[PDB]
Amino acid sequence: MQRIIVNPNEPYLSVIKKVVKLSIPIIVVNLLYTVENMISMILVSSISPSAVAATGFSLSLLWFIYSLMALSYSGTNILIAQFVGAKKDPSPILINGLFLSFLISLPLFFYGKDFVLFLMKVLGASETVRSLAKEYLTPIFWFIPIGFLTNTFYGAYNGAGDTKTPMKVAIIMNLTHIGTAYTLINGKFGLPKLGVEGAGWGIAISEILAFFIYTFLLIFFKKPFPLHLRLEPKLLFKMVRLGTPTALERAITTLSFNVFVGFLAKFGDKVLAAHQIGLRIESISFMIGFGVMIASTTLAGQNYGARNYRGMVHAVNTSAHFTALVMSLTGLILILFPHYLVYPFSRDPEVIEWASYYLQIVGISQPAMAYASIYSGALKGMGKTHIPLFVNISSFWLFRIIPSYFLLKVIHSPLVPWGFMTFETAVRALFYYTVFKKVVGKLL
Amino acid sequence: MQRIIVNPNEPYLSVIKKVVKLSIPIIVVNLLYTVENMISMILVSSISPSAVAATGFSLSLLWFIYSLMALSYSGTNILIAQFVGAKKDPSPILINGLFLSFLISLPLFFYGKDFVLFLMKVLGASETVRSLAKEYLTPIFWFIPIGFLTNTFYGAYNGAGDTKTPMKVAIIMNLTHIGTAYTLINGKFGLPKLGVEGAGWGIAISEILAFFIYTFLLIFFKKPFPLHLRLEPKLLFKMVRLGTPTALERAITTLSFNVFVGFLAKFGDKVLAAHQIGLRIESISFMIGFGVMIASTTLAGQNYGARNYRGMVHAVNTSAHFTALVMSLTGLILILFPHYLVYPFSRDPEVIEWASYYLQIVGISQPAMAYASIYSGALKGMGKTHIPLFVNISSFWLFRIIPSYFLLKVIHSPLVPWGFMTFETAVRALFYYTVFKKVVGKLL
Ligand SMILES: CCCCCCCC/C=C/CCCCCCCC(=O)OC[C@H](O)CO
Ligand SMILES: CCCCCCCC/C=C/CCCCCCCC(=O)OC[C@H](O)CO
Ligand SMILES: CCCCCCCC/C=C/CCCCCCCC(=O)OC[C@H](O)CO
Ligand SMILES: CCCCCCCC/C=C/CCCCCCCC(=O)OC[C@H](O)CO
Ligand SMILES: CCCCCCCC/C=C/CCCCCCCC(=O)OC[C@H](O)CO
Ligand SMILES: CCCCCCCC/C=C/CCCCCCCC(=O)OC[C@H](O)CO
Ligand SMILES: CCCCCCCC/C=C\CCCCCCCC(=O)OC[C@H](O)CO
Repeated sequence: MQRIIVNPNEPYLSVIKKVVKLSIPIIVVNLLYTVENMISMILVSSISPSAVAATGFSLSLLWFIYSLMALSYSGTNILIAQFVGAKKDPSPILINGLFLSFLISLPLFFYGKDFVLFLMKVLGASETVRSLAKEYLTPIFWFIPIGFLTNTFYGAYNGAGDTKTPMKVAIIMNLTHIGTAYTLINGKFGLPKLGVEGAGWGIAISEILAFFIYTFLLIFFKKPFPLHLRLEPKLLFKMVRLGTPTALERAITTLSFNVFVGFLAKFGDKVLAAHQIGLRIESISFMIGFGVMIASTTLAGQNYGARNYRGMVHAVNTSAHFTALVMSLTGLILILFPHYLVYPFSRDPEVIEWASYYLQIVGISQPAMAYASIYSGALKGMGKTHIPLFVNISSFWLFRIIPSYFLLKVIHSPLVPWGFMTFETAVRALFYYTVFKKVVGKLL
Repeated sequence: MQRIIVNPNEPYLSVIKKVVKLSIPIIVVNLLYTVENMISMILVSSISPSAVAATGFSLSLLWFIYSLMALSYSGTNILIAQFVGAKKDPSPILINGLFLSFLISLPLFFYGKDFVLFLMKVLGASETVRSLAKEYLTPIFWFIPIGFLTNTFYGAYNGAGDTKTPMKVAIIMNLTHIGTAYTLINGKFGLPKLGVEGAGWGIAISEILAFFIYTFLLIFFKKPFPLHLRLEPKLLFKMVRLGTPTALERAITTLSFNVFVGFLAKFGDKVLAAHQIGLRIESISFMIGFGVMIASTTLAGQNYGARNYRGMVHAVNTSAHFTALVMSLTGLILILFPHYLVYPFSRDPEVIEWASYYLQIVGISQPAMAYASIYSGALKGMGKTHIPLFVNISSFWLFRIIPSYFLLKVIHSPLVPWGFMTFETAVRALFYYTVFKKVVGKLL
């Protein structure tokens, strides 16, 4: 596999061309997932509001336990990028990462469903909503090892620098997901109506199809890399070392976010609904920085593996400036046109005003988020996965949650947590920039 | 601080003398914790069975969230042993480890109680039991940062090789704990009866006293090391890197153990009660291997930091064989006298029969546990904290839980999970030994 080297004095537009080629397929992958989940929500709402509640609770808890996938994703992803940059054969990384992903899926396969329903009992779901959720989750947990394996293929491609092939798989996966769920929920074309169980099968069947395509490309075209059947315990242990802080950051971020949202829950259903609407609107801004973050791990990792440290820094700094310009635009749009963006979601005047204030406050923070996304990705590509764990969790609690806790005792307004959200985002970018300079300085 | 160097050709009895001098105070600390927890349970039983239920649920969930303490414990503990061995000034490690322990406590201080009660509203409690638990947990969470700080003092001593000073603090702490709870529960002297809240204050006040003693020794006698007020972000990040896998191993082990105990819950209350009785009996044998594990981290870390790799290996191998001899004896007691050990716990004939069968099955496994305990502690002292995470969790699921899941479909007997428990303990010892040889082999 050929590397994506960035030369220390490469012109700006030639670096961006490489960044955009990597980043656009990941942004597409992410936006297909957003569109699919929106369509899947409408399909389930054709059943009953208890069905919507069951899948709503299910998806949030599934998102939590999916933190585990970051372990096998990150270890495989980082090491393949570094090996490609060092001109080493990455085939051992691919096979051990897939086996590791399969292994860590097994506790979720054997007892993840009970754990989810257990953690659903807690949130105050009726036993009817939990009984529907158990039907929805049954096919999902039957094939959760397939989900782990396809997520690790995704990481192998991305680290290898071929983000287009997972985008191709994602297009087919997402049509299969929507077509299956639509067919099995409504019982279309002389097929039995399965209810929420049909929405679950849509996830399982699309994952099985993704896995078959990945495996077909592996056996017959040698994937990103040829298949070699040999486990290497030293690589398994290195992948665990790399991926464990990433899995932990995702799990702890979700818990921290639950705490923070509770601050808005105390303002009533309308402030809470506006926060959610503002979040899903803000996440089209999110996916851009998230895709270039993926791309930053590939670029940083490959150039780090090549010991091309000056070119690695050049790639990261150029990427960061470019993504901060793009998100200056998306942020400007959030500040200027919030009533247009909110309009498709609700018509409650009072909800429109809160969500619009949310979008405006956070739109200021979009360029900072771009900086945090890219420096985080660059540190992961260097193998420093414990650094985004420390930066993200310490920033979240010290500059967002705890200041909100104390000032909300004096100022009873949702603008308080929302204002600290944008303050913390700016602080966290400065934090990442500071640590990145010191890390790169020792490297140079 | 002087190092506990082990020379490569040191006579066996001179190595054991060093091991026993380190290990005995830790074993005392652990057994004082066992005696206190028993006395505290009897004090609460003077209130009501719902009070016992509230503290039982509380203590089990507290043990889970205490997984976090391992992050700051392990980072401070390991780096101090290595710095002492390398004859470097460990004062920076002590101060940043305390600050880090304070920091990671803060999310529990602000929302841990709700999380616990959230996580209790599930195990099948009740709003009466949960309302008592909330009274018990209120003083505990008010001073949870003090608990984190005292646990990190404990680790600094242990790594420095002075295990006697925390044993002294533990004696005073445990008397304070029992005297306070007894006073406040029974309303002794001129104090009002506070109910289960009085047991919570017993924890808080004794932790406060332990912290004051530690802090007094720091300021006036220079603790294990003098106080230097300067945070070092580079040390904080290394401590996070070291401690994160240990915290995650503890959290995941607890969850895995919950899955495994559920296999025995399906056999009824009497098979379940016998398993618990067998566990608390096995745990006086546990504390021996656990204390020598702490000592192994100190000995391995200091000799690793001294680059005295042959002496490090010699210390670990001598420690392992000696501890396996000691636990061969404790295991022989479990196999030979189970009805005597069970007698003080229950008089139900079927419970005595199951618990006795548990002790016999388990007694075989005691020398294997000693080997796993010591190799694990040695790998932690070398900074390889991700290895016990990988070895423990993979062994637990692949050789205990999953084989039990399948054979329980054919053989409906508690001997099945209990027999795989001893089988898995033996495999995990061989696993650790294999990994330890390859790690030290490269070192030599
Ligand atoms: C992973 C740590 C973050 C934890 C939470 C971050 C909150 C904001 C998330 C933005 C990502 C895109 C939003 C998608 C959120 C998916 C989780 C979820 O709520 O479940 C699906 C939901 O029901 C259907 O919108
Ligand atoms: C594999 C499909 C079955 C899973 C069901 C949908 C999963 C949502 C998308 C996950 C990867 C895409 C996110 C971009 C890759 C980031 C690294 C990763 O894959 O981790 C997953 C994430 O942390 C989890 O919370
Ligand atoms: C589980 C919760 C996660 C832990 C939350 C507690 C947070 C405490 C703060 C830590 C600061 C660490 C960030 C500082 C990073 C410094 C990295 C660095 O400077 O390294 C440069 C080096 O020269 C190149 O190799
Ligand atoms: C001194 C009071 C400290 C605050 C209250 C603690 C109570 C639990 C006892 C810990 C003794 C330490 C024995 C183990 C030595 C390692 C320290 C540790 O990490 O404890 C975390 C453990 O894994 C949890 O799940
Ligand atoms: C959630 C985590 C659960 C994981 C579930 C599957 C894990 C399977 C892997 C086992 C590898 C253990 C083998 C360790 C290999 C030895 C490491 C080594 O050789 O180290 C040499 C050198 O000293 C550098 O540290
Ligand atoms: C198979 C080879 C080793 C695999 C490596 C493991 C990967 C790490 C898994 C971590 C989460 C464990 C999830 C276990 C399922 C939920 C745990 C649980 O206990 O849920 C029940 C609840 O406690 C009722 O009280
Ligand atoms: C503050 C200083 C910054 C350093 C911070 C490092 C400590 C982070 C480590 C673990 C936090 C785990 C999160 C614990 C918070 C409780 C989570 C919770 O209560 O969530 C409720 C539940 O989600 C409702 O549905």
